[PDB]
Parts: sequence; C-alpha cells; structure tokens
Amino acid sequence: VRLPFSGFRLQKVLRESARDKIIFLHGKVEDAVVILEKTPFQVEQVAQLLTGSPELQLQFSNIYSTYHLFPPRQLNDVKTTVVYPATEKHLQKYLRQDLRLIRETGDDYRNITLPHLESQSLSIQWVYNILDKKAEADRIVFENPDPSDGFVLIPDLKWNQQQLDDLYLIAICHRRGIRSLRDLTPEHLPLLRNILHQGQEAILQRYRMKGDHLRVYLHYLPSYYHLHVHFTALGFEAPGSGVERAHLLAEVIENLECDPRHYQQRTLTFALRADDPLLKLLQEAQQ
Amino acid sequence: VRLPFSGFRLQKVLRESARDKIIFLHGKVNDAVVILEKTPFQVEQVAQLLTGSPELQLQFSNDIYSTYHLFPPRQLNDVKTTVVYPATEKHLQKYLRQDLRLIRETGDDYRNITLPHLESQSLSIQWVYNILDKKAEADRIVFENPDPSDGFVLIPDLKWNQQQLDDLYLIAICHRRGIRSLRDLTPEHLPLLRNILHQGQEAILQRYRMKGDHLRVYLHYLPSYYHLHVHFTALGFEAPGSGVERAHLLAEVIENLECDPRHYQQRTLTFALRADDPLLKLLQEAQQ
Ligand SMILES: *S(=O)(=O)c1ccc(COc2cccc3nc(N)nc(N)c23)cc1
Repeated sequence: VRLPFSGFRLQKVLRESARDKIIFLHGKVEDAVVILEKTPFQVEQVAQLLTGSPELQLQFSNIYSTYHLFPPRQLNDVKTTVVYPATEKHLQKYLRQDLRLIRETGDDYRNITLPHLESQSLSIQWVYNILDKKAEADRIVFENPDPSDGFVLIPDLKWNQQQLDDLYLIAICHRRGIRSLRDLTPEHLPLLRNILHQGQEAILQRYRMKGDHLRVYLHYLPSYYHLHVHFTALGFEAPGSGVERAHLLAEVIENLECDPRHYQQRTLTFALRADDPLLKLLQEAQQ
Repeated sequence: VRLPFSGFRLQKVLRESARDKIIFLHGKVNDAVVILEKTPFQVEQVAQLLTGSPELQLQFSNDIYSTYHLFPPRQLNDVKTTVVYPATEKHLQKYLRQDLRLIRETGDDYRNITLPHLESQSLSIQWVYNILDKKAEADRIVFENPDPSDGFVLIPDLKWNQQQLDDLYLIAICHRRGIRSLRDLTPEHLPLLRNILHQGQEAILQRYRMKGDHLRVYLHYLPSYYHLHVHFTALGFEAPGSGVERAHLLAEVIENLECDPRHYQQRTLTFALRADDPLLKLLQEAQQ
C-alpha cells in the first residue's frame, strides 16, 4: 500500500531516541509527520531463527562476543504512523524540550489552566470517529453503548498487537465533555467503575490476561481532552506510567467516594515542556 | 562471521523490554545466553527510504492518522547480538527478571496480613544505622539535619556515579527510628516530611545547582527496607521505581496527612509483588 501522499522531503527530525529505537520526522509532501519505531521481539520467530543458520558478522570478542544480525522479512517489522495533513500543534508536540514540574492548585486550574485549555488544544475528531463507528470498528475489543456510563475499549495506536508484553488498550467514554481528571465528580462514579471492571473483564476474555497483570490509569495533563483510561501490561514501562502523570483508576474512584470535591480542590502535580506557554502562565501566577 | 557453539535450544526467556526492543534468552548448546537488540534508526537511510517507494501494509486508518507495517531493506534491518558462552548460574541470576503481580492492600490487609508477615522475617537495617551514626559513608553526606525526630541524612544513591546531573539520584534517610514505611506516617511526622522536601531540595540546589522543578521527590510503597527513606531524582531520568504502582510524591503524602490524618492507616495502597513472593499468596488468600 502507497503512503497517503506522493514524495517526502524531510524538514526536521522532531525527535530521535536511540534508547526507545524511535524517530519522529517532519516532511513536506502540504505538511506530514512520519513516525518509525523498531518492533519488539516475538519469542517464537526468534527461537526458530537461532535453531537454524543466521547471517551474523562479528563486531568484537572476549566470553562476551558481539555480532551484527540481518534477519528475514518477518523480524524486520517497523511501526509506521503517518500524520497527514499535520498541524502546528503536531509539529510542536513531538519536539524534544526539557521538562519542568508544576504543582497546580484548584484555583490555579480554575483561573489559569481551564481558560488556556478553552482558548483551544487539539481536534478530537478521531475519538468521535471511533465512538460513532466511522473508524476502527473492526478493532473494538469491548463496548458498553450506554450514552452516559458507557465506553469503547480499543487497542491503542501505539500497540502493534503482535505480543502481550507491551499490551496497551484505551477505554474511551461515550459521554462528551469530560476533558480530564479535573472534571470528575461522584456523578462519574458509575462510568469509572464500568471502565475499571468491564475493561479488565474484556481483556481477560480477549487476551487471557488476568487483572493483576494490568496497570489501569489516567493521565493528568492528558494529550487529548476527552476522558480516556489506559490499560497497560504491568511488565511494560509504558511512557506515562510514571507517578508525575499517571493516576490509578481504582485510587481515582476511591478518592471520589471519600472526598466528592477532591479533583476540583486538591493540588495536582505534572510535568510541562520548558517551551509550553501554560508553564509560564502558572509560574507567573504562583510568584 | 558465525556462532561460538553448535545449535540453540531455548529453555527460558530471562528478561524482556518491549520499550528497549531487547530480549534476553537462556539456551542449551553443544549453557549460553544470547541478547538480541533492535538497532537505532539512521536519519539519512530513513529519509532516503521515504523519498522513494517503500513496502507498506496498512494496520488501520482514522482521520489524518494512519498506521502501517514497514519492511525495509537489509541496511535498516541490523540487530545487535551479544553471545555469552559458557554461562553460569550467577549470570542467569543477574539477567533473570521475576514476573510481577499487582495487589491492592486495604488498611485491614496491612494490619492483619502484611505487618505480621514483616515482623516474622527478622530483617536487619544495621547498614542504615551505620550511616545515621556516621560509622559508614560519612564522606558521602550531602546534607544533614541532625534533629533526632525531625532530622534526616541526604546521601547520593550508590548507583549514581555523580559524574552528571542527567541521572541525579539521592536518598534522604530520617534520623528517627521506627518509621517502617508509608503505613506508619501520621500528622506527627509532618515537620520531618516538610524538612525532607524543603531542606533536601535546598541542599540539592546549593550542591548541584538543580532547581526543585527538575526534581521528582518520592517514597516507595513496599520499600526495599523498612526505615523511612525518600528518593530525590532528576525528572528527565525515567528508570522504574518512578512508576505509579510504587512511587508516592512527598508533596502529595504531606497534603494527604494535612487533609486526612488517618489516611495511610485506613486507605487502600496499590503495589506490585514478585509472583514467587509468599506475601503475595497471603494477601490473595486473605482477599477471597
Ligand atoms: S503520534 O502520531 O504519535 C500520535 C498522534 C495522536 C494520537 C492520538 O491517538 C490516536 C489517533 C487516531 C487514532 C487512534 N486510534 C486508537 N486506537 N488509539 C489512538 N491512541 C489513536 C496518538 C499518537
């Protein structure tokens, strides 16, 4: 299959991680962002390769010997995400900037964060497309169609589905208007309970993965402002599973049962890119 | 050019890292360990490939977004192959990771199951005492508040080589004895916690010229040793332990104790345990 465009002219390498074996490239085609990621190893096809005669070229020796391996097509998979046409929100996002941590009080959110957010963030159209089945229908793992307490559990774009090691699914709620953790009140408890339980039971049916192998969380300062819950394999150090962003659903539910006004009043901690205008707005508000 | 042995029989997958695109395999030969790692991308070769006609297979398409499966030529298909032959059990022990299971411990679970289990296994924290009474690692103290109750000792963690700030990792050990974990914290510990957070950070700013907003300051629930200690790490340093299933931010810990005094005695804490952990079974059995 052909790319959604014709020809690529690299403009800038937005991000280049040697540790995560990923590259984010901005190119002119019109504007387009192409993400290439080396796929994780599949135990079966590797074990099968080592039992035979592989193509190796020695780098160095010792007991420690290093080689350069050239495996056949099957092992040569690369995850290719194409964003076309890509907006200025996309080009700024993927860029590597130093991060600074900020502690947002209930008043900081009301006065600084919420008005900034309302000034606008991103199009959520792809979310709507999933929810109204205009896209990815074939990939829905489970759906509770209830307009208020309902959701859609779909594997995330970031998971190639070839192995359970990096299992990553999202529960996207059917109800519109819940931007983040900050909009949550006790009226959202039946929705959240539905996600926690029905989302895990769906993973158990589909992937035979017990709930104690799952890390179920929300992100504070999410990438998109339509409530979504992450379901990640525990052995997977999922970028974003870190304490400065992740909030366990079970704990979110429990806090809400304890303190109804919790997420509206309490101070939330998150990181922001040094170049983020919101970071300055909060910094200035705090001094 | 070839292999140091003849034939491979995979017995056990020692370690996996789907984020690092690496695999650790123990296999029987002629005992050996083969490490396979996907090689990083080369901007040039990739840019050159996208300007032409690549072999792509669509996974799906949604709005402006679309995912594919790419099969590049030989030049992009390199895999780093480290071979350890012959292999011994201590290497098999340093290279094998245990399967983890998550558990949600209620206040009552801790009181009835966790605490009695902890008390059963007589664990020595003599090395901690040695630091505190300066019998060991005196030369490493970055900062010390000597107050017997509200005081602490700030020491760089031994894994941090101190040659760069990128992986800055310090630990504060409190002078006061008897605070095993997060579960022992009450509002009486607020002056100590406030000193650890504010003094610890001020010391890091003076010593390392690292502003507080570049620091992730946390506690571990189910710590490796049961004498209260807080971690001070560089924010850009993403290395497990900073994950939500274990880390608890000191600032948040303080705020919780200001709101709910009885918080850490009553509330349900979530953490992971190694599948072979006797405590994991004890909690599982208690819960059903
Ligand atoms: S990026 O290219 O890394 C990138 C951009 C946007 C998003 C938001 O997520 C999706 C966009 C479109 C479809 C989609 N479908 C599923 N199943 N899951 C997600 N997460 C997305 C992600 C990555």
